Formats: sequence, structure tokens, C-alpha cells
Amino acid sequence: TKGPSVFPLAPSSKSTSGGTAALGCLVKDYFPEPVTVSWNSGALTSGVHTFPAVLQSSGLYSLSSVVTVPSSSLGTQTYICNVNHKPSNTKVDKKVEPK
Amino acid sequence: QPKAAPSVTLFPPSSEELQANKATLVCLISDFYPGAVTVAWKADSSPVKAGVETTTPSKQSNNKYAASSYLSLTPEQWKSHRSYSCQVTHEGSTVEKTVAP
Repeated sequence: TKGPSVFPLAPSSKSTSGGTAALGCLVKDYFPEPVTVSWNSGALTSGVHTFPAVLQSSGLYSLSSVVTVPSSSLGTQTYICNVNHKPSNTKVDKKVEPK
Repeated sequence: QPKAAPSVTLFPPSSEELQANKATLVCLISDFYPGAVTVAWKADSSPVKAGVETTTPSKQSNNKYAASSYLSLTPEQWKSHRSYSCQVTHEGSTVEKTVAP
């Protein structure tokens, strides 16, 4: 087993509806499946899309979880992704901040 | 079922990942139908396939499809170009997002 490296995907409004921003976490290079992701300890569920993992040439998996939030919230609300990789007994809580 | 065009979100490498001497571009593709897309990545204008890993599209809860594509680079590769692009082709139409260091 290998636990993931988790990186923040800082918010961007380029691709979202007006007045919203997409932010996320990149869950890189773990094995085996699965990883679970929540946001703000399960309190944030609206606008969350956790994508199916990719299997890479290395034989390791990566996935991303993205949440679309109001742009007005970026200064006022902390966003943390809670990543759990049970097979490696790894948990990461990654704060995702504006750049 | 009617054709639905993909929404594409592209994230550059995080500063944190760069500090770990790694870099990953993340191209997220959602809400398309039918469930076949192709992805092309470019460093500036030059197509690249090394380091590209793309999922097979899977059905979302709304009967449309999602996919993701990743381009794994060295920090030096990332910083050496003016930009990188993720180009998603679906049913003969393309959506291209570009990010820069």
C-alpha cells in the first residue's frame, strides 16, 4: 500500500457560473483503491464533485475532488478537504486557500 | 438522449506541489453526453502525450458523463513554457483551457 499526497487546488471562477468559484483537492499517487473525500468534516456537501480515480502507468491511482462555492465566501469561509485512505491508514485534512 | 457539451475546469500545479519537486495539471470534464471524449494536451502549441493519464468516462448521477485528465510534469518543464492547455474534443467540438506559471 501507498498513501496519497494531497495538494490544494486554489479557487478559480473561470469555468463556473457567475458569482461562484471552483476549488478542490488533488489526491495523488495512492494504492490500492479506495480513497474517500469529504469537505469541512461532512458539513459541506452542496456543489461537491469527487471524480473517479485514474490508474496511471506507475500502477498508482490519483483522483480529484472539486467544490463550487459562492465567490463571496472565499474570504469568510475556511474550506478543508478530508481525505481518507484506509488501506494505508492515512488521513489528510488539507486547507484550500485563495492564491 | 440529446447531446450535452462538456464543462471543463483546468487547475495548474499548486505552489505546494512544486515545493515537493512535482507538478500536476488537472483537467476536469463534466456533464457530457454521449460518453466519449478525447483529450489533447499542449505545452505552448506543441502536443504532448508523455505524463498524460485520462480516465474512461463514467456516468454521473444525472445520466451524463464525467472524466478527468492529468498531466504530470517536472517543475522545470512547467516553468519552461509560457502556458499549457487541455483541449477536450466531444462530438467534433472542442473546449480548450489554458494556464500559465
